[PDB]
Amino acid sequence: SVVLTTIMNADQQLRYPSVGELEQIKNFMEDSALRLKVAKTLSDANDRVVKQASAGLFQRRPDLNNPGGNAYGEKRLGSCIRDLGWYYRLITYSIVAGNNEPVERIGLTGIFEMYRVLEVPIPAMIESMRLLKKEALELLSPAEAEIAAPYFDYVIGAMQ
Amino acid sequence: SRYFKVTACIPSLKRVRTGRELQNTFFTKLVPYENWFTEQQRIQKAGGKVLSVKLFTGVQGANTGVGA
Amino acid sequence: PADIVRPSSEDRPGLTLPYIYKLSADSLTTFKMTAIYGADGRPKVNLS
Amino acid sequence: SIRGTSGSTVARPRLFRTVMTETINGINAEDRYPNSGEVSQLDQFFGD
Amino acid sequence: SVLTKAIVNADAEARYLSPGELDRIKSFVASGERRLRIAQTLTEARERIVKQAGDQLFQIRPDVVSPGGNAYGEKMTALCLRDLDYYLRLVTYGIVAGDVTPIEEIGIIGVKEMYNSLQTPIPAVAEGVRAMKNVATSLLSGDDAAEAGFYFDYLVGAMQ
Amino acid sequence: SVLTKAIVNADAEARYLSPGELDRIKSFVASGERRLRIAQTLTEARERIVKQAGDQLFQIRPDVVSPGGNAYGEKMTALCLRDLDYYLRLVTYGIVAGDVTPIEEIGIIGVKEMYNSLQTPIPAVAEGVRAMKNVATSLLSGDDAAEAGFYFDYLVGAMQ
Amino acid sequence: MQDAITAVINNYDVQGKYLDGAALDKLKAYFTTGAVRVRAAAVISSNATTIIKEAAAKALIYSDLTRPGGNMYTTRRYAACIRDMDYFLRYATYAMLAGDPSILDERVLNGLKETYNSLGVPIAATVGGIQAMKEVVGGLVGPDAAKEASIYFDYLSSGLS
Amino acid sequence: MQDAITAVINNYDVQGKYLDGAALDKLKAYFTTGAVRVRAAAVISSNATTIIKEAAAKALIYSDLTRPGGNMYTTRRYAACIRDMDYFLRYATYAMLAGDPSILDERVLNGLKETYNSLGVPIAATVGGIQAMKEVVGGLVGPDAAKEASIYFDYLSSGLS
Amino acid sequence: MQDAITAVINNYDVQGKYLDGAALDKLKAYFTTGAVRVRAAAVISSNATTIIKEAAAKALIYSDLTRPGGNMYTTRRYAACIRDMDYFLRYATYAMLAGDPSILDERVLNGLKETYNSLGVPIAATVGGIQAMKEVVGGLVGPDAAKEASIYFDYLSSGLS
Amino acid sequence: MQDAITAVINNYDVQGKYLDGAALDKLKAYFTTGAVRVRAAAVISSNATTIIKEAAAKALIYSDLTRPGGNMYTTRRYAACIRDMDYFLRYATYAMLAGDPSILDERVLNGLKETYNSLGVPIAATVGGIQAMKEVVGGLVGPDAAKEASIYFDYLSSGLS
Amino acid sequence: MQDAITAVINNYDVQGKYLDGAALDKLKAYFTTGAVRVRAAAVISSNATTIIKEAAAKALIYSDLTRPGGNMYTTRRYAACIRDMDYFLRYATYAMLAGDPSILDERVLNGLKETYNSLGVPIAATVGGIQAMKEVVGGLVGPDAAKEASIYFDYLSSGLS
Amino acid sequence: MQDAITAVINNYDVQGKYLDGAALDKLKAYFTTGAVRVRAAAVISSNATTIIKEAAAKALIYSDLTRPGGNMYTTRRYAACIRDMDYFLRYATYAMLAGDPSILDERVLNGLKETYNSLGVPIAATVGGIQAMKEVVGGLVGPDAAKEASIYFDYLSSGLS
Ligand SMILES: *[C@H](C)[C@H]1/C(=C/c2[nH]c(/C=C3N=C(/C=C4\NC(=O)C(CC)=C4C)C(C)=C\3CCC(=O)O)c(CCC(=O)O)c2C)NC(=O)[C@@H]1C
Ligand SMILES: *[C@H](C)[C@H]1/C(=C/c2[nH]c(/C=C3N=C(/C=C4\NC(=O)C(CC)=C4C)C(C)=C\3CCC(=O)O)c(CCC(=O)O)c2C)NC(=O)[C@@H]1C
Ligand SMILES: *[C@H](C)[C@H]1/C(=C/c2[nH]c(/C=C3N=C(/C=C4\NC(=O)C(CC)=C4C)C(C)=C\3CCC(=O)O)c(CCC(=O)O)c2C)NC(=O)[C@@H]1C
Ligand SMILES: *[C@H](C)[C@H]1/C(=C/c2[nH]c(/C=C3N=C(/C=C4\NC(=O)C(CC)=C4C)C(C)=C\3CCC(=O)O)c(CCC(=O)O)c2C)NC(=O)[C@@H]1C
Ligand SMILES: *[C@H](C)[C@H]1/C(=C/c2[nH]c(/C=C3N=C(/C=C4\NC(=O)C(CC)=C4C)C(C)=C\3CCC(=O)O)c(CCC(=O)O)c2C)NC(=O)[C@@H]1C
Ligand SMILES: *[C@H](C)[C@H]1/C(=C/c2[nH]c(/C=C3N=C(/C=C4\NC(=O)C(CC)=C4C)C(C)=C\3CCC(=O)O)c(CCC(=O)O)c2C)NC(=O)[C@@H]1C
Ligand SMILES: *[C@H](C)[C@H]1/C(=C/c2[nH]c(/C=C3N=C(/C=C4\NC(=O)C(CC)=C4C)C(C)=C\3CCC(=O)O)c(CCC(=O)O)c2C)NC(=O)[C@@H]1C
Ligand SMILES: *[C@H](C)[C@H]1/C(=C/c2[nH]c(/C=C3N=C(/C=C4\NC(=O)C(CC)=C4C)C(C)=C\3CCC(=O)O)c(CCC(=O)O)c2C)NC(=O)[C@@H]1C
Ligand SMILES: *[C@H](C)[C@H]1/C(=C/c2[nH]c(/C=C3N=C(/C=C4\NC(=O)C(CC)=C4C)C(C)=C\3CCC(=O)O)c(CCC(=O)O)c2C)NC(=O)[C@@H]1C
Ligand SMILES: CCC1=C(C)/C(=C/C2=NC(=C\c3[nH]c(/C=C4\NC(=O)[C@H](C)[C@H]4CC)c(C)c3CCC(=O)O)/C(CCC(=O)O)=C2C)NC1=O
Repeated sequence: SVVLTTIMNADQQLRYPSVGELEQIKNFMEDSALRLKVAKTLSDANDRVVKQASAGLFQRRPDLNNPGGNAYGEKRLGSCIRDLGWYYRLITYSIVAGNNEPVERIGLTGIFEMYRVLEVPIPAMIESMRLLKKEALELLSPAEAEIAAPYFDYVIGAMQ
Repeated sequence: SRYFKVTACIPSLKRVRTGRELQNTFFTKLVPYENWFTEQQRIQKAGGKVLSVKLFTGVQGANTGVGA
Repeated sequence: PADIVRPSSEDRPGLTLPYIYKLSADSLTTFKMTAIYGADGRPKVNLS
Repeated sequence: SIRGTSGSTVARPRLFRTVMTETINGINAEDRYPNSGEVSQLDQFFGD
Repeated sequence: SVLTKAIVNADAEARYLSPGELDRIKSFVASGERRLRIAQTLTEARERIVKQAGDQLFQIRPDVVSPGGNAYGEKMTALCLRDLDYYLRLVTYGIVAGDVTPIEEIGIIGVKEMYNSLQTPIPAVAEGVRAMKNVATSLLSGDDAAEAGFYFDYLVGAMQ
Repeated sequence: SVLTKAIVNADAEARYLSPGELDRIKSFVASGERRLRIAQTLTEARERIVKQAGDQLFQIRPDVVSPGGNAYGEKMTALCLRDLDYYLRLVTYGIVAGDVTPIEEIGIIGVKEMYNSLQTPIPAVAEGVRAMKNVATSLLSGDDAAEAGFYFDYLVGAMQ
Repeated sequence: MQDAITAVINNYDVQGKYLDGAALDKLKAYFTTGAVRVRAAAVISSNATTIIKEAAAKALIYSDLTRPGGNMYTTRRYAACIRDMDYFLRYATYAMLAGDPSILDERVLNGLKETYNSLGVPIAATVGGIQAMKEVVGGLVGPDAAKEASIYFDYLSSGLS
Repeated sequence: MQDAITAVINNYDVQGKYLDGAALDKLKAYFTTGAVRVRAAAVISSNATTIIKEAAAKALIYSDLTRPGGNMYTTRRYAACIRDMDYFLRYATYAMLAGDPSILDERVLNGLKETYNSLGVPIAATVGGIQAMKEVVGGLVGPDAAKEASIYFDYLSSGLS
Repeated sequence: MQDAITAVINNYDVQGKYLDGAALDKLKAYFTTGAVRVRAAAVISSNATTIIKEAAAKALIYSDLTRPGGNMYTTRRYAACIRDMDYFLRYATYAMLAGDPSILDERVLNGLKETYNSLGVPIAATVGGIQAMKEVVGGLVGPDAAKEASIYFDYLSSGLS
Repeated sequence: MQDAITAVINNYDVQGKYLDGAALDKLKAYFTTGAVRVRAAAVISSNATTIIKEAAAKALIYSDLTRPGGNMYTTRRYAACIRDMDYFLRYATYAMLAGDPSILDERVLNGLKETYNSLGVPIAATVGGIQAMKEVVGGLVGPDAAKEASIYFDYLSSGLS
Repeated sequence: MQDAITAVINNYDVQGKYLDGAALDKLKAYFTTGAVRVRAAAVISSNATTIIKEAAAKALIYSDLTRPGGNMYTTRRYAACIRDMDYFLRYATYAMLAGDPSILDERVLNGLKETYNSLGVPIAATVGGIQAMKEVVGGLVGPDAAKEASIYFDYLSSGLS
Repeated sequence: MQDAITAVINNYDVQGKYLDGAALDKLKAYFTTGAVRVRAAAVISSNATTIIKEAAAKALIYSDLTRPGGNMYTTRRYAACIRDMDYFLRYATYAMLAGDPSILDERVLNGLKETYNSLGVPIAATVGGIQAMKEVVGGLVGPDAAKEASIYFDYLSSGLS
């Protein structure tokens, strides 16, 4: 969260929060009333956005559901869709949070190391998160799209 | 002049270091009084916990003999 | 296996190194001491 | 642009290891001369 | 400034600007017009604020303007008023910057050593800054008064 | 010994055993039979080599068998012969061990403090070791005597 | 460590549930009051030294603790105790801002009780100083954040005792 | 490192003057150009990797730099590129978020010529690579925000050469 | 630590005895199996990642450990568990080549049970993963060194449990 | 650093060539002389202190260097001179083992002449000592490796002088 | 400056000693190789421009040094680099004739490195050119003076590096 | 020194490119403002002495500078100070004409700080005089070239201070 990030710097430098830091801590809460329904709409699509994203990514990269593919089979497809649901949940947790904290601390710091022994294509995950970012804004208005696009940009900016 | 004898564990949760990280995740070492505060703060900042602290070296009276 | 990220502070930039670049180096001889066991002790000890 | 310089150097980056450089660098890191068991390594390496 | 504190913070981790940082930068650029207007309003009334604050300070702490006082004499009083004007200028710089970064480097680090060398009462200087805060808040609307006063309390706390 | 140093170096390097590093292991397991034969050929004459090194040492250093020396007296002369037998046992240990590590850890670290507290000539002990080397080289074959002299001269350099 | 938002996030992530009505209610309950937390934190930061002064004056100093023989004898021990006082106040302010005592449980209480026992520090005197700080802070901040600061002050005092 | 806001304050502080009309005009201009910068920063992000790949194909690859002898002949020399780059992005995305050269002179472009001279690394090639990314980012970002990104990229290339 | 040769040499050094018939037979018994240990170590080194993948798939994956509330949940903990798996495999290879679990006691098992208890790691799950690695290694190495490999994995499992 | 094999392989890589007959014949020449260098290095390592022994006794001591006003006067300077002389012997051993002077140039020769000029060390005396150990090493190693050892000592002496 | 004979004469004059057997042996060692140095110096003096041309062709030209952005680009910088190359060749000839690098220390290397750092010249490329002249001169002179010529080029390269 | 046109030509030549649309737009950007710069330069040249007189009257004279103990005391120092003012004005005019502060960096500010510190000249007073001259020049030239004139005076002041 924003408060967690600010208190981290303050405790690291051994000092109280700053005069420009409380201005940001207060501005993080005043838009919380608007942002609460923003993730709520994305929250109430959770088993639909990823379901329609499966056909959007597996049709694009057809080698993920082929004999030489990592997601070959019904139960192997299920794991990929469950991963998409996990990342959607984490990105919603971050959009109801502020800074990168919920995604980066839980399911972002070491995805390369997880896949190091797991064999799941990072360049395919890039297009998966791109698709998720593209299929989740349309439920929102452009006013909410401005408050949604950067929050989705971080996944495909970090894994890269 | 006195060294606290303590034991503690400190997990690194942001880098996943990949070589000989077992001697750096649980230790007992004599630490001086003048450096004990800054050393003990590091464990709490990293996220580990101190298991025990023992004064060892000196007496709790202090006064003369504190300097070193 | 990722890029070795060297984290920096607020005064200087943080850096990144390709893993293969340091994989073709002289491979970093290091010295480590194994002696926390118990100090007062119990384990295998010996002088190592 | 550029108001100060620390100068350049002649750097020799490493491209690959190939056992001989690794053994010599491991010996140099301790600064001790080749070991008795280290001696036979060069022997069978030159024999190969 | 907030831009300095945000960009360099996302440079110590070797990443682009976080989606959590593609915010309050935005709030700062939104409130930039208000900050500039407040700074201009304070700058226009710099002489009145300094004069009245020095008046209040010399009534509250008459010992400094006594024979055994650090600021005894017409030119010693002129130097005290010049220091008050300096701190008003630093406060305007902080207001425009949106952070106390510039005023910290310009007139806070080492101020204890400087004033101890000159043998000046730091609590007296703090009370002078408080008087300047009161006079400045008397000339502004409530929101802008709070916005400038918060930096004023930063100066008061730092000189301590 | 050889295995210990190889594994220690590899673990300090934070990698598996190098293909070159295993080569010393293969060479050791190849030459183990020959080194065991040489070890038994040395052990079959422990008292005879100590004897002949005794004549060589006493004839080369009447200092040690002088009234001011430490060998004056049959008791301390017997003690010196026991020390020579100790060092022959140490060198045969090193010969079987392939690395000088047992020799280093038994009899050269603190040997200076040893013989200084005992008030004994380090050069005299080195001369005795060299005479032992000469007798052993006469007792073995030249090719294996090269490695045996390598161990003996490492000991001679260590006690110096 | 955690605040209200992070506590809700990981407390839901442990069983993998999306943010529901109760979760959004908890988040709204946090966001509706944190501005008073911001004002209280600013006031506390501006008046930190005075708070430690009055807490020491009404709870520690003028006593046998500061007399020869107490723990607060010698300027070294005096400075150490006042530094501890400052640390307690700052971590209490952090806990009040965060709306969660995990910060106190990690960076405050961890390795402090047995350390005070080994050093001979008076736990009762430390608790009294903590309550003096809480009284002064409640006097300064006002009704808006008085209970918010007092709950975490009581958390620290109960953790010490 | 300095932005426009800090640069104006630093320039007006050494001569000890309050912020006058000219300073308020410069700050006003930056504040008015404060949204396209933020949008183009996010656009440069996400599409960063494809930008680097396209720039590499356009300038670096398909030349002597890939044949035997070049400074990108093998991989790990190729890998030092994409790296080397990702800087010149990253930085100058910082520049067109806190717009001033400053950062580009203090962190990236300072002794880089000395390091390249000591390591080989054709400076003309690495400047052509910079201009390729300038073209690709001008294409991706938009009509109006193509400029000032072109400004910072041109500053980087000119300073390096 | 000590190998077979170092252990026998130290055991004879403590008594101050020249190498005798029994020590010679022990040395010959170690020497006769020298080559097979080298071949097994080469095979495990060449196939190391595949052993970890198969052991993970057969022991820890597709369970509650990977789900929320599990120790191996989150990419940090998953990478930590697989890195520990690699640690166990590499040090088992070390012990098998050295012919002694002294290094296993010195550099692996020392404080490992207590640190896993402090961190909350499933010791039974780690034992199951170690046994999966033992099965995979015994399958790949063949009859020649299967039980030599498996004895040290059993040593690690018994030290953990 | 580099040796014969690494120098040859990089020299053909920089061109982009397969290792042809001339390169294989140079590796022929290096490999056929291998065991002689190994035994020479073993002899040097075993007799290192005595080589310095006779070298100092024949070139440095019993002169104006050790008397007051000399450079090697006082125990500190004597120990430093012998440590330097050992440094030269060990690095000559490394160069002889590698079959290349790159290590000597990289880690000994650079900064050496400038440091000795800074501290007032007699370079002529140092060259004399190096020639002393060259003669002693030629006496010890014998016909097999005498020239191969002496070439690197001559290289060091020529680089210093 | 000083040659071998003047160096020996100064080393004996500083001690105030008449010439002895060692000094006579050193002078005789220089005398026995006098003619080969003269022949080699005549060869380089006759073929001066061809050596520079081949060295530039082998190490410098047809690269990024002679292209835009290179340090050798433009006629002025090309002339400067060739004149520096000629200086190095001539002083190498002087040093080879005199049998002592003291002239190279006094008149070339002193401050050359810091001048090149100020001017931005690539020291690595300069070292490459110096070595290229080294092999060209070694090919021209023949086995008789190849090593004697090569030692001073190596001295210049090590001094620059 | 370099101007707008030569700067564009050089920064295209060092990268070896031809004149593209960006450089062309830069050059017409300079060309469009040619008349304003020359008119302002003519006005400044015609009013050179009056500007210095008014700036000195506003910032330097009638103070402690011209009294004994001031640096501007004595006819020699007064003449030198007004000569320095003429220096700054003329070089600012050249920089305004050329549209580039490179002439200011090369021929005004290089070593000026250390020279003034050696001579004891008041740098703050010099910067105040430069700003007074800037104010007078901005008054004379008018809004047309006031900003372009002011940027180079500000560059001089920032370099000095
Ligand atoms: C994997 C099969 C299981 C598992 C493991 C797990 N381990 C950690 C953290 C650590 N593991 C180590 C290990 C070692 N230190 C040593 O010195 C050696 C031998 C040389 C070993 C094997 C240590 C010290 C740590 C702590 C420091 C660190 O994190 O690097 C974690 C992370 C715990 C946390 O989040 O703090 C995990 C998850 N988890 C499973 O589910 C498996 C049963
Ligand atoms: C007198 C010349 C100056 C002065 C002093 C002053 N002191 C106090 C209060 C205290 N002074 C101490 C002192 C010490 N504690 C130690 O351990 C030592 C070392 C032996 C010393 C010197 C302490 C502990 C106190 C606190 C009260 C207590 O003792 O319990 C005051 C009172 C301040 C107040 O706010 O009440 C004063 C005034 N004042 C002057 O003007 C002189 C310069
Ligand atoms: C003050 C109200 C009371 C008091 C205190 C006292 N403390 C010490 C010494 C230490 N106190 C700490 C404290 C902390 N470590 C932490 O991590 C935290 C929270 C982040 C705290 C509060 C530590 C580590 C030390 C020892 C190291 C050091 O002081 O640098 C002393 C000194 C004891 C001595 O003389 O040996 C004292 C006196 N004393 C009182 O009278 C009060 C009741
Ligand atoms: C790529 C388009 C070109 C190229 C480059 C190349 N670079 C290196 C090595 C390094 N490059 C850097 C660069 C930086 N460090 C910094 O801090 C910054 C600014 C923040 C920069 C730009 C450094 C320091 C190195 C050395 C250490 C490292 O690798 O990180 C190489 C490798 C050279 C080698 O093999 O030793 C290469 C190849 N090569 C090309 O062909 C392009 C023209
Ligand atoms: C889907 C777009 C891609 C894909 C995925 C895929 N994943 C798995 C298996 C697992 N994925 C995870 C992931 C996580 N654990 C975490 O803690 C987090 C952070 C929140 C993540 C993302 C895990 C743990 C597994 C293992 C099973 C388990 O969860 O227990 C598979 C199956 C691999 C297999 O060997 O069976 C697949 C296929 N595959 C594609 O092709 C897409 C690019
Ligand atoms: C005499 C009581 C003991 C003894 C001595 C002995 N010394 C040498 C040779 C040298 N001694 C020195 C000493 C020093 N150099 C210094 O700078 C200092 C500090 C002031 C000292 C003490 C040196 C330099 C030499 C070498 C010769 C020289 O000076 O040029 C010898 C000769 C050894 C030999 O020839 O091999 C001896 C015998 N011998 C005894 O028995 C006494 C116990
Ligand atoms: C001995 C035969 C001659 C001699 C030498 C002498 N050297 C020093 C001091 C130093 N020598 C070194 C050398 C090295 N460091 C390295 O890393 C290497 C290559 C790997 C070398 C060759 C250094 C760095 C020093 C300075 C630091 C130190 O002393 O360790 C001294 C001491 C000078 C002094 O007193 O300050 C001496 C005397 N002197 C002679 O007369 C001989 C000809
Ligand atoms: C040529 C192989 C390399 C190269 C060289 C280069 N040098 C210069 C300029 C100068 N070189 C010198 C040299 C010397 N001064 C001395 O006293 C000696 C010892 C006899 C030498 C060798 C000097 C003084 C200059 C400066 C000349 C001046 O003032 O203009 C340049 C020109 C740099 C410029 O900016 O014009 C160049 C290019 N460049 C390469 O690429 C080669 C590796
Ligand atoms: C008087 C007989 C004539 C006259 C003089 C006049 N002078 C000024 C102003 C200044 N005169 C000086 C002089 C000096 N500075 C020095 O260091 C020395 C050497 C000792 C001298 C002589 C200076 C510095 C000034 C400037 C003002 C100042 O002193 O601060 C004026 C005023 C002009 C104006 O424009 O204000 C006048 C009138 N005028 C006559 O008609 C007489 C013939
Ligand atoms: C010695 C080890 C090694 C290799 C092999 C290597 C390869 C290598 N292949 C490249 C490109 C390329 N390589 C290929 C194609 C192929 N590549 C293959 O190994 C196949 C035979 C074939 C496809 C069937 C193509 C098409 C490109 C152009 C880049 C692109 O694909 O967009 C590049 C990028 C620069 C360039 O375009 O030349 C490198 C560095 N570098 C190394 O260090």
